[PDB]
Amino acid sequence: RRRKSCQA
Amino acid sequence: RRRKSCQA
Amino acid sequence: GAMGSMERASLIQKAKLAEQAERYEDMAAFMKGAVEKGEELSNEERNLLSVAYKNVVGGQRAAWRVLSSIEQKSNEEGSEEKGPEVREYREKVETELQGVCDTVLGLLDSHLIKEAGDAESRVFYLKMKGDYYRYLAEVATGDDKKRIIDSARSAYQEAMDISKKEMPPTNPIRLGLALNFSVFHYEIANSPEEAISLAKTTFDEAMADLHTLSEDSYKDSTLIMQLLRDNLTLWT
Amino acid sequence: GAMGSMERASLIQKAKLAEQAERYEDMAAFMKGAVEKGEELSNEERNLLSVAYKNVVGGQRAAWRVLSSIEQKSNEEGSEEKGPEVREYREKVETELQGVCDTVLGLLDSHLIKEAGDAESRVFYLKMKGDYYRYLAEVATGDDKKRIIDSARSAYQEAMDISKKEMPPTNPIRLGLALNFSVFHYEIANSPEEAISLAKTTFDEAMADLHTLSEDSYKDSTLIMQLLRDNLTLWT
Ligand SMILES: [Cl-]
Ligand SMILES: [Cl-]
Ligand SMILES: [Mg+2]
Ligand SMILES: [Mg+2]
Ligand SMILES: [Mg+2]
Ligand SMILES: [Mg+2]
Ligand SMILES: [Mg+2]
Repeated sequence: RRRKSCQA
Repeated sequence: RRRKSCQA
Repeated sequence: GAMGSMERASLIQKAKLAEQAERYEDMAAFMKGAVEKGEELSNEERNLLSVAYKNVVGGQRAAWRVLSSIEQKSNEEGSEEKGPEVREYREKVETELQGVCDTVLGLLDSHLIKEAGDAESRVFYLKMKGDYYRYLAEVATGDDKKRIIDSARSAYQEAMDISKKEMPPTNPIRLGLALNFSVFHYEIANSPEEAISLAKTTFDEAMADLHTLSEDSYKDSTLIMQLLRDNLTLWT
Repeated sequence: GAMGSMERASLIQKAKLAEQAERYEDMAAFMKGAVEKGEELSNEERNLLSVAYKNVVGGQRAAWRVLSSIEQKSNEEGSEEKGPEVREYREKVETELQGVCDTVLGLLDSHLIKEAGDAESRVFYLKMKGDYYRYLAEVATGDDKKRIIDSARSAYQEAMDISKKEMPPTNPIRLGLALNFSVFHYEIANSPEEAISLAKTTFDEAMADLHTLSEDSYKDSTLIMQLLRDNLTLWT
């Protein structure tokens, strides 16, 4: 599970 | 001799 | 149209390149695209528009005259029947020529003339309108011929009226307009005396105003005066 | 550049078409051309610029991570010597990625940021500046690494300061900025506690402001809040 950055 | 009109 | 995605300045730049390469069809298409951006044209840009279309329609007119002469010979007594091809091809060139004239007239109507308030721009565009109606008149043979001729006359007359009130008699636009209106009188309107009077008067009034000019303006004006003199020598 | 001859509106139109076709390299080139026209960008245009470059650099970053993992395995004990190719190819992708980051940073510096006066535009561009320095930091291993990290930190911090003073806690730009600055803290600055604090605080302040929103704004804000929650669940 890769951390989220601001992406759609 | 053809008459002249406004041409370069 | 096809030039809607190109920048106005790029269209102008390419029109100048097309002129250098003698690619006048391209030059005209670029200048049409520039006009359709909706902004008024500068003096240089008006000249590019005029040069482009005059060269395109000049080639078509010369070809039309060649074909019309061949067709006229084909209709003389003793000439062999060769079929519809000469007429068909003259008509094809004629229709193309009319299309270019309609294109220029459309640019002038939508919306170059209505936005042109200075004498130099308004006279230039009205002269153009007279010229392209005159080119339509050169090939007209039908029921609208009188109206085409009167449209040329009316545009030239409005340009003359403005030019006399707002420009000096040596102004190159005023002189070129008078040259072309004189040709209109001579060979479209069947008025050679009016053509001669207009040329001689235009020449004489310009001559009287040369003393006011710089050396460069004097060269510009005398160049066009010589065209008026060329016609007077041919016609008298 | 190569887009200098295309109209600004045509570049925007083509960027939207490129997005629909998933042609993100083209989309970015069109938006770069639009920025270079020199006019400020609307909200929609800023989003097109950001989407385009985030997708381009996102593909490069994913490829870089694949190659970096292969290279790291090659340097473990017992691994066969395979020559310079893995390093060379990772370096090629890395240099391309750095070039895209430098391109975006150059657009921001010349001259998007200096012209951006409204909070929504200025925060957005400063967030972008932080993001592209962060992507440079992901691959930095040399003597400028500390300065690259501080450039990301400084841009994010200025964006945070403006966003706290001028935007509501539910504003999507404020939320996306906080999400990305929290990732910066966690995995670039070696500050997981700061990352967790920032995410939790951002989430809680947004939750308290949801009552002020329309249904559509509530959906926009809660979508980003869920990303903050995803990270908090991963990190705690
Ligand atoms: Cl034919
Ligand atoms: Cl390589
Ligand atoms: Mg005057
Ligand atoms: Mg007589
Ligand atoms: Mg433009
Ligand atoms: Mg506000
Ligand atoms: Mg702790």
